[PDB]
Amino acid sequence: AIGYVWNTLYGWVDTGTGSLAAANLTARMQPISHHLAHPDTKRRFHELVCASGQIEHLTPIAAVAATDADILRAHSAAHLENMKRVSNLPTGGDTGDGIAMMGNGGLEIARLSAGGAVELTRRVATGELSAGYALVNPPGHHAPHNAAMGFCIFNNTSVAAGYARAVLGMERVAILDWDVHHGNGTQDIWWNDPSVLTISLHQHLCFPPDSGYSTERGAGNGHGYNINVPLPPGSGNAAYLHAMDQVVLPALRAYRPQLIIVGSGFDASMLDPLARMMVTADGFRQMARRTIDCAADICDGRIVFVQEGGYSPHYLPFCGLAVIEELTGVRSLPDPYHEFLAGMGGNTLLDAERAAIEEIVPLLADIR
Amino acid sequence: HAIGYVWNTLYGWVDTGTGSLAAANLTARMQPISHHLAHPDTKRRFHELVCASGQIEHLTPIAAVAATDADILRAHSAAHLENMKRVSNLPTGGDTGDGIAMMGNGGLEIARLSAGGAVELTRRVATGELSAGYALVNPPGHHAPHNAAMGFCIFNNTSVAAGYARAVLGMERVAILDWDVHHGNGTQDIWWNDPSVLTISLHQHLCFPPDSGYSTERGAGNGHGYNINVPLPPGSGNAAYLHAMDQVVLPALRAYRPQLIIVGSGFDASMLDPLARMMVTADGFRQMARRTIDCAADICDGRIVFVQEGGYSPHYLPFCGLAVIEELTGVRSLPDPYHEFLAGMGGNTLLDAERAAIEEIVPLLADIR
Amino acid sequence: HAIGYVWNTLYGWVDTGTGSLAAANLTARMQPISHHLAHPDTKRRFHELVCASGQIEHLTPIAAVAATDADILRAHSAAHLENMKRVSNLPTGGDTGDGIAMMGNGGLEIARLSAGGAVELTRRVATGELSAGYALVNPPGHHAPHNAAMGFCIFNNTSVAAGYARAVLGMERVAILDWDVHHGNGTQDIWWNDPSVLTISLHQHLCFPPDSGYSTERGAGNGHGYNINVPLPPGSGNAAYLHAMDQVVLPALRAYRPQLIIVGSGFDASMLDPLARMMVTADGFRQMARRTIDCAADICDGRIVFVQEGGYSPHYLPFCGLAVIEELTGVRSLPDPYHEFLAGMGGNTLLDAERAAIEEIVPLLADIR
Amino acid sequence: AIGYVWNTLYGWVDTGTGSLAAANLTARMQPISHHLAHPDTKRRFHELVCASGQIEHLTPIAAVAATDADILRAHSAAHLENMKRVSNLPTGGDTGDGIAMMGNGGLEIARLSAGGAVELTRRVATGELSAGYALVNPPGHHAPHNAAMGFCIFNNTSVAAGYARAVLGMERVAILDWDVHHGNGTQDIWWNDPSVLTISLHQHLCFPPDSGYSTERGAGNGHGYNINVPLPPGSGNAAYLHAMDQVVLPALRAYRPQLIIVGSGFDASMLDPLARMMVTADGFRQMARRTIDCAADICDGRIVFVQEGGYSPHYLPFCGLAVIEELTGVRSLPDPYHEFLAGMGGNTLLDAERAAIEEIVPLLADIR
Ligand SMILES: O=C(CCCCCCC(O)(O)C(F)(F)F)Nc1ccccc1
Ligand SMILES: O=C(CCCCCCC(O)(O)C(F)(F)F)Nc1ccccc1
Ligand SMILES: O=C(CCCCCCC(O)(O)C(F)(F)F)Nc1ccccc1
Ligand SMILES: O=C(CCCCCCC(O)(O)C(F)(F)F)Nc1ccccc1
Ligand SMILES: [K+]
Ligand SMILES: [K+]
Ligand SMILES: [K+]
Ligand SMILES: [K+]
Ligand SMILES: [K+]
Ligand SMILES: [K+]
Ligand SMILES: [K+]
Ligand SMILES: [K+]
Ligand SMILES: [Zn+2]
Ligand SMILES: [Zn+2]
Ligand SMILES: [Zn+2]
Ligand SMILES: [Zn+2]
Repeated sequence: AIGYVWNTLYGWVDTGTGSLAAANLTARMQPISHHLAHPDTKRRFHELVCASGQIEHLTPIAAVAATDADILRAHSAAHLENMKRVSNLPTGGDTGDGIAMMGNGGLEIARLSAGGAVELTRRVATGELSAGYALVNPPGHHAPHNAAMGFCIFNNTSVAAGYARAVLGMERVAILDWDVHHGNGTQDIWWNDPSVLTISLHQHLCFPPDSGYSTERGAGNGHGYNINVPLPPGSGNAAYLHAMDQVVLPALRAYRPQLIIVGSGFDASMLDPLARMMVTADGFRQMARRTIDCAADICDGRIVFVQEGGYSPHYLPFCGLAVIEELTGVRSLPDPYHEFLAGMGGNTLLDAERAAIEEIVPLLADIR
Repeated sequence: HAIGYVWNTLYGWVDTGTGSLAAANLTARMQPISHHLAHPDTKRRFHELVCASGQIEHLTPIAAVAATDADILRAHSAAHLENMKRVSNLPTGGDTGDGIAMMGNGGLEIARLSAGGAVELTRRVATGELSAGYALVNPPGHHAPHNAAMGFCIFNNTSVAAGYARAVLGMERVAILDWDVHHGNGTQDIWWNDPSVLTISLHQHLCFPPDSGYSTERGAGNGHGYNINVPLPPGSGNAAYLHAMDQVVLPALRAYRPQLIIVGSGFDASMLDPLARMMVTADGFRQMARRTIDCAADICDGRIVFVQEGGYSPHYLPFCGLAVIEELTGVRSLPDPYHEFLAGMGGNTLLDAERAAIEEIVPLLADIR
Repeated sequence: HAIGYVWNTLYGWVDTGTGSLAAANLTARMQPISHHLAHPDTKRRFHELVCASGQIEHLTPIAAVAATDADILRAHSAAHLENMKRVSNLPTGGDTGDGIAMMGNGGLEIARLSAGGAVELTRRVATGELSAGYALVNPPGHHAPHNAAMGFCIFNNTSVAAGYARAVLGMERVAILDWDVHHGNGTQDIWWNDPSVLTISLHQHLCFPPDSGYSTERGAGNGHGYNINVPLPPGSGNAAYLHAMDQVVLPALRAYRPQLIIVGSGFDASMLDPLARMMVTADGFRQMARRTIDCAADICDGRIVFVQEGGYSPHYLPFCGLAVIEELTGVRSLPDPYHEFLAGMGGNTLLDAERAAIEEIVPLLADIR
Repeated sequence: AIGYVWNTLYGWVDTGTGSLAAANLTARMQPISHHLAHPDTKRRFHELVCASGQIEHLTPIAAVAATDADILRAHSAAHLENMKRVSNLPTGGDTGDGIAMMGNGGLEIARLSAGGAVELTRRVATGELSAGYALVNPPGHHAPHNAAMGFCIFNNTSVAAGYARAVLGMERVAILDWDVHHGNGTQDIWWNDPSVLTISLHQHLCFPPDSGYSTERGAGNGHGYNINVPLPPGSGNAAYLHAMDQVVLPALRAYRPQLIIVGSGFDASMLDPLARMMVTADGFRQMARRTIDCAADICDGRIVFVQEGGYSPHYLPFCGLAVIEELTGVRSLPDPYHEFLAGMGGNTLLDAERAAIEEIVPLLADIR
């Protein structure tokens, strides 16, 4: 039984009238209808899940708002209180860093996003469901313990892992983040903690600018339980699948988590504006198949996918649908971009890609 | 014969936000939307049609020049100007006063260019360099009274232009004719006590503002008799508007003998506008413009300046505006492609209630000395 | 008490092209635009508000089932059905007949789901599984006559539903009440000779179609007297619409004693609609729905099915639709955030011309046997 | 004196309701407001030229519709007649290959696009202007002699080169195409002809799928007078500037054209969805500066830029503005994305990038 979370308000996140930062007349950044992170991209994924007929093979799960207690398992009280404050401003406002704003009442949506991840986690962990996909928005993985960053208000996968640890009593949880940007927030939250293995595959130095190096390995008892796999621009299906086979799956098998949470972004796709990677829907399909099969082998199938980034309203729906189909086992729609993208490359493992991945292999032995 | 035309790229860059009218609001469940009712694309589509139709070849482009503080202070209070500076300097922009309409960051630059476009065109018509013109400005003006912003308006563009004509050009009498479908309350307020600017507003009765635009609002002191409101009922169309022109507006202008006529030219009385219930077609606006231009020829050596006010149909407004431009250039080269569709809907018969609304104003003409 | 609700994702995927009303056309200088007047976002925003408001929790979701050829042929000719198959099979889609409205490629799938959503809801209300419901379908129906598509409509959804109630459920009398602001010419045509479906249309006089909807259009043969048009003047608001309900519509339904009432529920009579000139507010639609639901309770065991027709304000339509949903669920949990803004504009006084238009229809009630 | 062409109708090109191909319900490709190639991207470039104040330093040049005779210098009569036919269809239609459609009356815009390139070429070549930028749409470089392809109806730069050859009597013209996709159309048109040197820098096998190899060198008298520089995905400023210095500028100096036409796309930008390259506005600035200075040295400054592709409505305006500023010499606006993008990389010449460029150096000796 496969759970699926969508909430209407995920599609109502107010991203403003700028492109990335706000529109700014002095800088001559003209207003635009769709910010890069506009919610339509993820809503189109949801609408494809429905229109394709996948929804008939899924068990819809209503999001339940994350409580203050839920949020405080991942974040500081000061951060939570600041998000309450900003959300109460009549226009919304600056969430801290001056780039990403939050719209008025936006905390309601941020709680439903974290809460959708928690609710799905609860149902999968207790055995009500075998697995699922939480198509949440706003995203999570850049928000560290004490701040919002990178379009993220709360770290949804960390709120879910915190819940699995504290409420469900799991001793080991893994978060695998294949969003193309470094999961700095998740890395920060669990830095000193070996009970949550944090893995991030990402384009090297894409975002944030100063993080995601292979030398960032945790601290204290957590040393060895953070794994970064920075990959070069232009990496495609061959690099990603080699990273899965050489690093990710062996790390999960070594760690023996009781639950795998996937921070599932699709911004590594061939058509994404916010990175330079070459993954196709078939690549994401294979990544999901491998991870689901790994869960079947090591943690009784307990795997929860939670939406992170992705910025192609054209193509992201088909990348997401491929993952859904691997969960349901019903493979009923082709990728209509397949012919167009398959000739572009990414399907050969380049020497620089291989080398980037091999850098991480000696770190596997420190996962006890 | 030389017809001025003002468009500035930044008129198309006004940031109207992500709400419909007020801001988006999650608790109220007002979902964000790409195009606010007042989004600048409507007016930009008008500009683009002026160009694509070939009308631009018959126009003399006139660059907007930013309105100075001194220009603005002829229509507005120092406190209002300072408040607009303050709001424009806020990092996200903010509330211009009424709680509904926001102004984006640095937006004062565009407000100055909008008012300044009206001033520049007025200057160049009044000297005789140009015979007439159209200033396709944004943001609009006619709701902003002396001491505030209101109704999407930051500065009262036509009043800044009239103030310039009075103080800098020394004209003794100026008329502002406002056929935007909403009451020109701002213009009325600014010149309330002043007989040297005749203010006329045709509008849908109580459309916006809610408490405003009655025929009993006639000015005060020396200005008593030099404000004329013509409130019309919902559903009024070409017949009503042309009867109002013939019975009230043109006689008022002839009685007053302005040295310059400024037209607050909105197209929100159109048959397809969401923000009013009127039935005017492009041919109606054409006839309104022709009548007014011919009146200017008769009484003030042709000195007429059109200044864009409202209008909210991105589909149809361009053709209403193009009709007015064609009356200025005398080059009538494109049909209204909506003509057949709209002509059958009505508005072309003068209804008794429409006639009566207009006749209410006729006895006030005698007080225009 | 169980209230059915139909939404299908594909209702939001109807491809309305890149024109405003007709296609974009370069020679005519009709610039392309992102949102056609009839773009599906308007109705999708209604659905999203039903969900976000929490109304969805009080509704029983009912899946659309594609209308079969047999379902469609109860309302339409075989030639019409075959033509829609043909057009839907063209690689880009194409002209559905009138030259204005296009249908996108594969669009027949959505037309079948739209009609089928109405049928499914009708079936489940008529059995007593549900007490009532709202089918938020798209594309709309009421302009499509027996032999053609027209006015954005491919199949006449409410007539497909009525045909099902008559032929499959064996109901002897069905009523279709159409308060979309445009004349239900299609529905009128289909049931013209047939007294077993009472067809009532309230509409702005001659809004669309242009030659249609007069009070003299009363049916023919055995159907004479079982079509009722109530043309209303531009500018009519809540007072007119509620007077029409009380003087004409409700008495007609009580005289006829239908076994099921189907409401063609458009919201294009709203105060903010671009495609008509009426002044109805969400509170007006609320009162219209309440009256009709209470009438159904009195005369046909509550069997009432609402089926979405038109409406073109993405800003305001959601709140008009939500008011109707709240009358069905009895859960009144969200204000209309436009109430203050619109309440001052008028429409709340019954004008003499509005009263007279309605009184024209009262003598026709006696012919409903 | 710097010429600048914009025509309102360049912004009115009807790209439909699909993403790339048409919307298609059976494939579950949901309609969308903005096709990848929607004209707003280029219109935003024009509006920035105006709002930045660059327009005050430019001489606006009205487009003049390309005549049949103009078009026939680059294309077959059958192609021209087919475009007339498709343009006359009530909805427009299929321009030949089934992917890119042309809207009704669209031939008018295609003539104004080619004609804008011709008119600017005429004024620069005759000495009325020193240089200029024709911000045209639809684009040109994929249209070969006998067909439309890749959003291109007519090959604008080839129509302009044909005019320079036949009407102005220039013996040698060069077309340098730095659009990220291979200029297959331009390559095809001048394949057998040494009097037009055709150079294309591009992402290897991005589009079209089967072309742009270094082995495509022309034929007959034209052998040696087509130069392809395929570059790997992820190439940025360092690779592009190395290609300019090692291949492009030496090729131009060897050839001694009497006019340089630049097919100026910005789809190699860091934020483009339709390629995987890493060029920033400063990169395009340096490319333009180098090419303009080369023209000053070898052909009395006669250089004409003609817009090709580019698909970031956010960033393309700033890339285009950088080129305009190099033409006017007035450098009055910062790139507001500079900090955000500068940390992402592309500024180091990688071994695979260097090698790709060095593959072309031995071909320079065959340019006589
Ligand atoms: O703002 C940014 C880039 C933001 C990119 C966010 C990606 C978010 C995400 O997809 O991973 C996800 F979280 F949505 F998943 N950088 C700056 C800003 C200022 C100065 C330097 C760099
Ligand atoms: O906000 C509005 C409606 C605003 C309509 C502005 C029309 C502007 C204009 O076209 O005339 C022009 F100025 F642009 F020209 N009403 C309220 C708000 C609160 C309470 C009651 C009514
Ligand atoms: O095309 C139109 C107007 C179309 C308006 C359709 C309204 C559709 C609807 O809301 O009722 C509903 F069906 F969607 F519900 N008129 C012409 C065209 C040619 C000649 C004269 C008039
Ligand atoms: O349609 C495409 C990709 C089109 C990309 C066009 C780029 C155009 C351009 O920017 O260079 C410029 F010309 F605009 F400049 N490929 C297919 C389609 C079907 C099957 C395989 C591949
Ligand atoms: K850890
Ligand atoms: K990651
Ligand atoms: K006055
Ligand atoms: K007015
Ligand atoms: K009947
Ligand atoms: K009706
Ligand atoms: K050649
Ligand atoms: K190229
Ligand atoms: Zn990301
Ligand atoms: Zn107005
Ligand atoms: Zn309607
Ligand atoms: Zn390109």
